[PDB]
Amino acid sequence: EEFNTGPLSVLTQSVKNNTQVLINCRNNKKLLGRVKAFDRHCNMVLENVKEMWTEVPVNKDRYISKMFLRGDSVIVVLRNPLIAG
Amino acid sequence: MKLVRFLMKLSHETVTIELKNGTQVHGTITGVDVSMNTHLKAVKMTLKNREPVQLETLSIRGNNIRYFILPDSLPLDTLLV
Amino acid sequence: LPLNPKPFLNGLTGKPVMVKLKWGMEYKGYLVSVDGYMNMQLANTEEYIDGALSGHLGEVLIRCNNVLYIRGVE
Amino acid sequence: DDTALIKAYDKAVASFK
Amino acid sequence: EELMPRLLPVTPQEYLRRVQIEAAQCPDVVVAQIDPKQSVNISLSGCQPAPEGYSPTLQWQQQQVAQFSTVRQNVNKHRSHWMPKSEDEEGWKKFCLGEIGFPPLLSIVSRMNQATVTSVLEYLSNWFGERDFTPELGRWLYALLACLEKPLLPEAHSLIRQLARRCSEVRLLVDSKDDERVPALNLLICLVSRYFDQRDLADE
Amino acid sequence: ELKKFMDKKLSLKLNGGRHVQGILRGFDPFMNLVIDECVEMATSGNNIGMVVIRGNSIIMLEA
Amino acid sequence: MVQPINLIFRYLQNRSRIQVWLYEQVNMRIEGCIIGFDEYMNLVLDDAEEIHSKTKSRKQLGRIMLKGDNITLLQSV
Repeated sequence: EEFNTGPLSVLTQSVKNNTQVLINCRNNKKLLGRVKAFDRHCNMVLENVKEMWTEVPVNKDRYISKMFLRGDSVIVVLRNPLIAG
Repeated sequence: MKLVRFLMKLSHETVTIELKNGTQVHGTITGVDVSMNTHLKAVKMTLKNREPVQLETLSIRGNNIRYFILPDSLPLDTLLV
Repeated sequence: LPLNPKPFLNGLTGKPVMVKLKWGMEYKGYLVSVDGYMNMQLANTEEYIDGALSGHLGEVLIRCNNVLYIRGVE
Repeated sequence: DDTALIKAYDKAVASFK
Repeated sequence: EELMPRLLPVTPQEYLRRVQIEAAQCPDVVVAQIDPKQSVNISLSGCQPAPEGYSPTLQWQQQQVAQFSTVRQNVNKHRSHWMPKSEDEEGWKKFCLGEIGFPPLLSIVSRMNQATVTSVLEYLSNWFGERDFTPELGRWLYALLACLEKPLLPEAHSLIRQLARRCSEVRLLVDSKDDERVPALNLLICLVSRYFDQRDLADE
Repeated sequence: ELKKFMDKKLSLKLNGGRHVQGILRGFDPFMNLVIDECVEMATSGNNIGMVVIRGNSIIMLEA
Repeated sequence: MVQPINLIFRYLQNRSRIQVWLYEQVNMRIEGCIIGFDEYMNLVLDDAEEIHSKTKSRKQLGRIMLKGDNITLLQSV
């Protein structure tokens, strides 16, 4: 219904199409991964997450296979992010 | 929020938790409450500039949690039902 | 004729907005969609950090709670 | 055996078959 | 907990009902359609896959992962019975690798605290960016890895990943299996990728 | 209970290390207050009149 | 007894210019005239400005909707 439309469709697209999203986290870090499930609070079960950040001005990252993310930590979520190596 | 119902199914799984201060807390789940308060045992805490800390038990406020690193082997599809 | 919060929001959909966050970043985009919690969907999104354009994010969901204020843009 | 590590590493390299 | 908490109790109370009343008649979700350009986010690389025939077998990987565990249990013993300064990039490089330099005795690595281990991994990785992979470098890397206590700081995870990268890059300069580096490089990548959970970097 | 702070003076600590000195004039179930004749005790503090204070933010509140 | 909703309501009727102390921000306050609000304390604010601190600068916002969970304190101006 209105998971289907309404802002939470961004999330239900990744579930439907196994698409990665990029999440800006209150961390000051970014998470790139596939969504497994989510709730209205944007609590999240993620897979294959790449956590990425910069700091001393060097890019940093880490991999987390399986994550539960509290919706609390999420700031913005990009549908169809664009990343490069 | 349905998804905590998931965390509630995780007793005895050992997890690592990132706190909002950035601490990492490894431990085994005795229980998770409906507000995400998590009780751990056999705990190790890694801190930015302080040696690790071992604790027999610890319990952490749901709103101090940024995320749970789950065990790779965890089977998500059965837990999500 | 008081203009109340939900009407004014519903009033902004389909239009250019600047959404500003409790963390100081702001996002300019066309407000595609809104829900009852005031989660927002923007399209053609531009992020500003320090008021300096930082990225073109395309489509983007913003979690309600991070919002400081929303406003109409020309 | 204070060089258990150095030892540990050589064994590990050597096991490469 | 509460996405949008009620801050005001329900005259003003008369007004607030009018508002609550009106809002409930406002549509919950509203989608506008738009009648008819993306930036890049800088992602670090993966590992460079091994040149054909250089990729180790799983059983060897699992073996090392399994072996390494046991080796780590030993390291705790020594660290139970109780060097350059921590900030000295130049001393630490010199101390470990020399000109020789000190091997990693338990007597030493056991003494170092976790911030230092991490510091030294960084320094030895920087050297590595800029000099060749000897066997001396290899044991230190193994030793430091063995001394790192989990769970790891994210900063520590990033550092060991860069190191696995560097290893996978150096692994392409090789032109025979008999090259002394091959086993060591395969090991360090295998440890980082399997032991320390960075499975996106693993040789498969 | 807040019943008997009413018309009594106080000083308030607010989130973000913010302090406020004033006399309680009203309140509600959600912990919001009205404070009269309030001063923001900045670093270098201003008399800012009647104010509403949100129930959270209010970290410490003493007399 | 002055109940807070009364006061807030008073500002609306008069259309007083108010200054809002932000919860997560101490280096900025928001200034405006309030033309609507609700039980979440969300405020539709007319002719709003961002008043920054130590820089003595004001930015015209226009009409904005300000979320209630942002509010620490409300004062007139």
